[PDB]
Amino acid sequence: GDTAMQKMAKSHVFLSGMGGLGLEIAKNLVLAGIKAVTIHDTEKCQAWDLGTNFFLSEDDVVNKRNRAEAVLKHIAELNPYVHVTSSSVPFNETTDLSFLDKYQCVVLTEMKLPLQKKINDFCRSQCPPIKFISADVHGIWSRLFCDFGDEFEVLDTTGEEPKEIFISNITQANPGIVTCLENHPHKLETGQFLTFREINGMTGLNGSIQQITVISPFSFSIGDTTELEPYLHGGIAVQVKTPKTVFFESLERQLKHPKCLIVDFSNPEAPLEIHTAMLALDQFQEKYSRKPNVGCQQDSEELLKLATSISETLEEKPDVNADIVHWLSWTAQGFLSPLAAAVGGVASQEVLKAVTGKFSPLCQWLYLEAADIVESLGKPECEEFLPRGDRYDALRACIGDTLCQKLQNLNIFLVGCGAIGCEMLKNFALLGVGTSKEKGMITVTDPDLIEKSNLNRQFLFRPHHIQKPKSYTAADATLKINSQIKIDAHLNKVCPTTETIYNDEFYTKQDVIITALDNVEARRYVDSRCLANLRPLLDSGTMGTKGHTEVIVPHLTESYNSHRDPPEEEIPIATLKNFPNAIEHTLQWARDEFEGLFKQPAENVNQYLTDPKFVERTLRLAGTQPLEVLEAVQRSLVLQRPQTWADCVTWACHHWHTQYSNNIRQLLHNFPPDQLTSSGAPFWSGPKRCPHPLTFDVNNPLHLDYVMAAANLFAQTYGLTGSQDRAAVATFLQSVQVPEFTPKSGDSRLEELKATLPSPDKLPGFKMYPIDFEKDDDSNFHMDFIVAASNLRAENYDIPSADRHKSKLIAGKIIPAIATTTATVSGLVALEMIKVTGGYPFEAYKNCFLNLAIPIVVFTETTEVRKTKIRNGISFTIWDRWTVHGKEDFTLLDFINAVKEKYGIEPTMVVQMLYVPVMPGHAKRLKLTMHKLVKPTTEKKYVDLTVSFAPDEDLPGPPVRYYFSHD
Amino acid sequence: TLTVHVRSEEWDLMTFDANPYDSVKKIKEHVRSKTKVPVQDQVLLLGSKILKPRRSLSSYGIDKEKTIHLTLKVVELPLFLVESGDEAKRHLLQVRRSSSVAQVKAMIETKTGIIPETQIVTLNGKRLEDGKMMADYGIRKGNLLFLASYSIGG
Repeated sequence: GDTAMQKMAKSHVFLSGMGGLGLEIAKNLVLAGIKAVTIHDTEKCQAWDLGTNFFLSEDDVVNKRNRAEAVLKHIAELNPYVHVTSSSVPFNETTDLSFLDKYQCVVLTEMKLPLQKKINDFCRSQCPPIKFISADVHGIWSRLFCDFGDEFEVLDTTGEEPKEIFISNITQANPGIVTCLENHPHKLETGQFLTFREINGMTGLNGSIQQITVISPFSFSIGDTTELEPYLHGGIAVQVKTPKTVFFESLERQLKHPKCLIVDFSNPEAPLEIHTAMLALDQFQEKYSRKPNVGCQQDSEELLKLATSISETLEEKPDVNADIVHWLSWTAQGFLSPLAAAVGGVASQEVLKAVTGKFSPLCQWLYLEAADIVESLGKPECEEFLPRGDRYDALRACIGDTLCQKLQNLNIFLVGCGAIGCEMLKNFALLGVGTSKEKGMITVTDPDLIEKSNLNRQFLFRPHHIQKPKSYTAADATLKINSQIKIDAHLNKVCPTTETIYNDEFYTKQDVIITALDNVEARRYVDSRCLANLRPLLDSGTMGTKGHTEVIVPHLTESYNSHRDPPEEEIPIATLKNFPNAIEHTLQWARDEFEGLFKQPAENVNQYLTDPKFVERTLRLAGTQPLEVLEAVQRSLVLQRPQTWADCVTWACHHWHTQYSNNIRQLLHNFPPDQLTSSGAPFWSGPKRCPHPLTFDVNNPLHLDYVMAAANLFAQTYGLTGSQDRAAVATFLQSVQVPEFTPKSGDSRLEELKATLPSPDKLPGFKMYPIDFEKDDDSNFHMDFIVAASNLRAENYDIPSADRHKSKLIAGKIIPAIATTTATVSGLVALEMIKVTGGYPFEAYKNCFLNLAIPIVVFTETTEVRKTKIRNGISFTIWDRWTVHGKEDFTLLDFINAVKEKYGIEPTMVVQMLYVPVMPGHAKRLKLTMHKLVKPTTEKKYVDLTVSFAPDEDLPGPPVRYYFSHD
Repeated sequence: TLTVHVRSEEWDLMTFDANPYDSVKKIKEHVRSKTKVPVQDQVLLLGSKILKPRRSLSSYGIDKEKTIHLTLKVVELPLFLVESGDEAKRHLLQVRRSSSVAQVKAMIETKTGIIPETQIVTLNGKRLEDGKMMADYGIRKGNLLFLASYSIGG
């Protein structure tokens, strides 16, 4: 066969009409790697086009160049491996359509419906059929159409690589049960097809394709195996990809009976109503050779008449929606660049689906809208939406000058200059965000640099930019889109260390915050920061075809931290411990080890010293494994406690020998390499790999790298210093001697452990310091440990090594961004951003989870605020924070009383543990003065503390901020 | 602002404040406070035209009227719903209008193996949330419930 990428490399595309929409499509397609993209337009540039088109320039409008031919050079630069060809050939009923035969797909924008029909008829007639996609954006309303032909074959629906399964046994019968390895389960559907290869016994099944039915989980019936010989061992099955045929109808047939996907199920009949209106607009242009003028009652009425007439011609009758028609007549002359970017992304992906068959296509129509952006304006004045001659006239005709002015003065904080961030900046510039010199300021920050990429290459970044900061480069590139835009580019990462740089003042000055991140931790840190300063947050994510948008407004919605996360799929326990097959296994095992060595032991010991009841809690927990925790504590306390960095180094050398030689050798003693399983098949077969233990070498850098990282980290856990001297560790390692290994064939002690364990009083001022993992900071050694630990484990199981950069990406499970999804997500996030700057109600804001592979777009209203109340108290949102002003001389009792006196609820305890009733000397803690009780050590004006009220158990409360001085 | 009048064969005339932009559902909620209570009974009509609940008064061409009037009328508790998976994996579940939201999430847990506490579903474009009833959300036969997983990248 030929791959989806190979198919794009052989395929040519024809795009007509180069407004904002035609460009957005061309951009994404050329970045994707289409062999040839033939741009075509007939009109010459105009000052209005500067608002919609991000490559056009003031110079081009004066010279009256053809829209396409002015932007061809800037588009071709995007992807130099693609042949972009311009065309000015006039398009009429006269013009022959024979020149379109060469193109595999044809995309039409800004074209009459009659001419579009004629082309559609020609495209679907040809053999093989030429695929047809029509997209237009008039005002805040859009239309998208797909007609790939009467029959279209989708070669790959899931878009995933075919699965491989390992067979434990096949019964000889008709329905002969086939059961997979107990270790390796299969997720198969009752209709799927498998091809079996390298089976023992049933030699006939090696070249056969059988349908399988899963009547019982983890088993299936392939067919009649009674004739065939009996199965012994082995048997790998490969999923067979089966094409899915979807049928299409011509444009003329679909207008009369449209088949639209529903974006928002709240308004299920909304797409058909839009179809009626959009089709009326086309008739209005045909009858009067112009678009409806804004605020003209005659035009708005005539359109409603047409829409009323069309509603009769439609199959299901629908009832016309007057609100939609009215808004269409007003905005018909305008162009909303973010909606265009969103429609552009989707439309683009459909083209790829047509030349590749990589996903199931759109079924005919898709109507997207920004009605939520205008509905909240009520019934506004028509004078607002009149053109003033500037570049933003197109936007003004959609949202009115009032909201345009709010955007111009905005102060946005863009966290992350990745693919989403770069698109966001282009969407900002067309919208005119932060273009007013007096007030507006966009602040964008990203700490990373640019990479060669070559594939999945970004449109702002170019080759000569390689190894130059992302944010700086984008900012400089963005100004070329809109000169008036004001951007403050920074290289600082948004994390606790920079909280001084991005202080509470900064967040309060910023009117909106937008996140373009790839890790959840940073999302939570930004969400928390925005909650304290009571500012909104706009999050987005891209995972291949899938994307998501979450809008968080102050006091109207919940936060990102509230929204909880499901556990990711777990690599089978035991497969990670003893049978790794891939670098993904060793990398994950190292992270499992890191927490099991440098974090969890330290917390267990610190918990033993702090809690006198720790001993009871652990006895109660998980019988038969309290012994394991207890012995692990006594080991860290006594046996393995290092008093010197050399003791840390010896512990690293002894640990390296146990994980990569002794533990291996005992597994081999249990499961020797010659050993065979039931059915006389080798045990180290297929997914299982025979390891070979390693021998420590000072000269080998992997061996040294492990010791050097482990010891410096081990020292941190106990508070010791580290030296970081390789030669010193090397020479010393020769001197140390390691205990010999002996493999093994295979509660009175638990009482002994209770006695042996040193009582906490006996160990004074001893504390251990858990380490939390941070990939970013390479001077930590945190990542250095992981890379070594994985690559060394790979050596043992004959798995290929993993570089630093490769391993980092594998650990992040980061997916390369795709231009279709990012452009879509970024347009939607931009649209919501308009609603926020307007201060719109909760109802207007709508989140969105989309997947272009299906395709399905889901619009949902945002999650409402959830107020939490304690018995006989007032309810408090997440956004609320309680503030207490004190005197310089105060007590915790005088505070607790003051809490009940203001709000009507009194705290049982207070955390920063500062005071518990159960704690001994609770009357001492309650008499303590406030400056002695809490020591900021910076004589801070205020201190933030937690509060809890118990009606059974204690229940949290909203954060409390106390001011030492009333002032 | 507006005043809306409701004529009923077996019930008293109802007059209350209203807004043209507000939905017919909002009018039915306004009716509930003044008389009869709940909207499930209500099936509003004007002349010969049926009035859909989601559509606004302005969607039916109401304009330049200080006050408007409508003729209210009264007309399968267990229904079939199909629950869409994270990756093109539909399921069949039976629900009733009088079902607690947690009960329905528990059905998803058996079907998908996803704990109901952390389940994320969207029904008729409204996030499916705890402490609610299916009737409150508004459910009709043939509706679809969508399961979603959050995406990270870019």
